[PDB]
Amino acid sequence: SGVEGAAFQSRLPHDRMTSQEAACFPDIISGPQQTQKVFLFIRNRTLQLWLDNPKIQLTFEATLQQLEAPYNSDTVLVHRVHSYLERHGLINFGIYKRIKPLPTKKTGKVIIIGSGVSGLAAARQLQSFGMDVTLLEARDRVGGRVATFRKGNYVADLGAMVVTGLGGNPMAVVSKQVNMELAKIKQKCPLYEANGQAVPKEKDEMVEQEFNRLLEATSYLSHQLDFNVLNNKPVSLGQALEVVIQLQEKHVKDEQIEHWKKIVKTQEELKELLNKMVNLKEKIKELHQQYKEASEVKPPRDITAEFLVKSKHRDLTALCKEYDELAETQGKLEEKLQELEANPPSDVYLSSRDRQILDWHFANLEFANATPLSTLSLKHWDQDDDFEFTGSHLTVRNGYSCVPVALAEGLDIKLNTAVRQVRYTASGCEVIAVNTRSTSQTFIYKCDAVLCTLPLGVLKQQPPAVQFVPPLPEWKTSAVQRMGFGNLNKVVLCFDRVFWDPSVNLFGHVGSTTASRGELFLFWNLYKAPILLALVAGEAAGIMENISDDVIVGRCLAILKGIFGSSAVPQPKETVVSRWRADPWARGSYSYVAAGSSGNDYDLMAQPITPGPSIPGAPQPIPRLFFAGEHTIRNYPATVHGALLSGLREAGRIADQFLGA
Amino acid sequence: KPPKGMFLSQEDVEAVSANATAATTVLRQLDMELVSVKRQIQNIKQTNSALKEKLDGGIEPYRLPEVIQKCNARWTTEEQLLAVQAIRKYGRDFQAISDVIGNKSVVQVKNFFVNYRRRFNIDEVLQEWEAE
Ligand SMILES: Cc1cc2nc3c(=O)[nH]c(=O)nc-3n(C[C@H](O)[C@H](O)[C@H](O)COP(=O)(O)OP(=O)(O)OC[C@H]3O[C@@H](n4cnc5c(N)ncnc54)[C@H](O)[C@@H]3O)c2cc1C
Ligand SMILES: O=CCCc1cc(F)cc(F)c1OCc1ccccc1
Repeated sequence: SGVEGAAFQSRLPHDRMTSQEAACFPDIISGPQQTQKVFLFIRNRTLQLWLDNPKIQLTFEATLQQLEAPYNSDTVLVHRVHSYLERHGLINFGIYKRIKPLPTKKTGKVIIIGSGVSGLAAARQLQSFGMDVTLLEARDRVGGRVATFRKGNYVADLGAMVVTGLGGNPMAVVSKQVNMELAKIKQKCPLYEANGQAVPKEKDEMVEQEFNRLLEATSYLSHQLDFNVLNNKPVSLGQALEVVIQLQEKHVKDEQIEHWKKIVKTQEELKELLNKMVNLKEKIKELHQQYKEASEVKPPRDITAEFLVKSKHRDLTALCKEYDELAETQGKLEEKLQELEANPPSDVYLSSRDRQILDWHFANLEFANATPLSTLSLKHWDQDDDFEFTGSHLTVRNGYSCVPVALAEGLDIKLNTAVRQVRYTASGCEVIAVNTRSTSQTFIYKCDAVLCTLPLGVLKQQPPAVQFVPPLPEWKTSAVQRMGFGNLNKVVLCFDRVFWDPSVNLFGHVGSTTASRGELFLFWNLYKAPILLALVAGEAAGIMENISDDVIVGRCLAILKGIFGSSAVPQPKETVVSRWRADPWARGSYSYVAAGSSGNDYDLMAQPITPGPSIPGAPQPIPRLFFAGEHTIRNYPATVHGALLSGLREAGRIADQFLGA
Repeated sequence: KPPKGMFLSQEDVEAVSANATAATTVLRQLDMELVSVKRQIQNIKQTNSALKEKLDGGIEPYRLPEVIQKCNARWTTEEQLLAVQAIRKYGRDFQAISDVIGNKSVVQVKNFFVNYRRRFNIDEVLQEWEAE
């Protein structure tokens, strides 16, 4: 439906109020069901009007004229709902033509560290709300980990490049606001073993299915056997997969032993039967000789001599009957023994070729999580799964940077300004920064509030890139330690001609060892100009950063030559190699749910910091230091949409604090 | 509740995780276990192959022809004397006694046991059979 789709598209249950709405409308959620339904319709309809045209501001006055009775009768209720949606960034976010131009009286001063998407989205919001906003960006560009290479006609993304399903995705609204050339990613992905030969269709499917079953198995291992701690440490997805694979190899040997034991039991039953026959044959042989001697006593004979012939005769036919039955049983056993000898269970759980293709599927997962599987929390690594959007995944053909560049229009952004120190007190904040081009030029920024959107990698640095004065409390630094910050890298290869399959967006290279499974394992055909992207995932990400570009590009061309032929692959005209772990403004690619961590640490990351009183005995200070970024949003971590959402969240939180709700 | 064709007992899980090298040890002992079962199959195949080679010839040089005799009702003296000896040797095995005489049904043998019980000391004869 329509108003129902608006709720779904806003990640909202259409027939129930959320925890957030309860907080802002406690009178309604604690009241009768009828008013809650009226509220829910007002909310869903206002969402719909905004979604049905997100290029212009949906004002309260506009909203009311479009509501019909009975819902437009409590105008206070409608105004309250509208303002709630506006403040929390569910309507009038992103890039929209403003009806009422921005009032000149600005209230409050906020410094935003970082002008990636999270920082940019917050800033746009905070400006919309009337605050004075300045962003401090270390790099010479906006976007952070949205980073588009551009040279000539070549356009290729070194960071984020995939928009997940548009259903429920706030990037859908953004894509109607910015010219993004979104294109579906066809998921078909042929694999080529290390020798360049394609993986036969039978094997690609047998192993993908086994890969999926191995994942299920770890989840069974996690939930049903409570196998979540081993040797006093948290179990990882990697360990669990090892244990599952070991047990499948064990079951194969158990099945082999059971099989040959049925053969031994049957051979031995046959041995016993043959011994019974050679003895019976000898007994028959000797008895026949007796019958022969007795029957050669020529008649006329007395009746004992006759009895001897006739009873040896009878005794002999009985033993022959006994022997004939034992030979019928010998055929029944040689049957079992030949059927068994022909029904041998599987020789191996996975062949070496199998295991290598399996490792490609593990590398593909190491890619999706930007970390080796031995670091992923077994209990929690797929906790954001029940929030996946609906629809096909897409790429951005004109380069994802079009989004942050667009969000930056109109904002006060100081590029080449590396924050070194964040000072926050009961009376306000000071951010000390330097010019990255000459670190001696020092800058002091005073403000009412600091929104920190530094990447989790930067927060993790020891010794620190950014000092907090006073230091961050233990509950926040402990979260920063526990949370995973992973790594993932790309090689952009720009050719003058297309030698790959044009109707194929993905293809895989199957590395020959487990260790190297992440090394150039996947290639992307996503763009208009002939460009392939190659991924370096898992353990390979960090190791390939200490290898020169020429060698990395060399390994690529070697792989592609093996798949497409040596004559088909020219030298690239342009090449780029990301090194995200070494990027001091990133120190990795995105967060992952590490063993020993959990979804609650993402909540801890988002909690703002409140300084203590300047004067002792003075009233409780307001919060001064806020946090956004992909590491701060429990349900959508490690994405662009998650970062965008986190900025919208904090802008509502800051505006509630400094403008009042 | 594990996936079909996955095998994951609590028992086996602990056995493969209780130690740093528990897994490879477990699988090594199953490798040697399978080796010694295959070794044992080889010895029996060869033992049984030697036994089969002794049964070369079946029992065919030793099977008599199967004669049928019209089951007659009259007891010749010679047939009565065969029965008494068959009682002495086979006891109450009425079938074997019939097979020895040739032309006497199992029942006719049974009837013989009573009608000539007195005159042939059949009781003494059965007692005589039970000694050896
Ligand atoms: C290789 C790669 C592939 C990815 N794939 C996808 C994908 O396809 N789709 C998707 O949705 N997500 C993907 N992601 C994740 C996504 O890119 C990020 O989650 C998101 O873009 C980060 O947003 P953010 O605003 O939290 O952080 P950032 O964009 O990192 O913003 C932080 C900003 O702070 C700046 N900064 C750092 N230190 C300082 C300092 N001392 N002073 C001042 N400024 C500083 C940084 O330079 C940066 O501009 C990928 C990421 C990478 C790196
Ligand atoms: O290049 C960037 C990919 C990084 C990424 C990290 C996430 F946490 C969630 C994502 F959606 C995602 O991007 C698309 C993707 C989806 C599934 C599997 C792999 C990638």
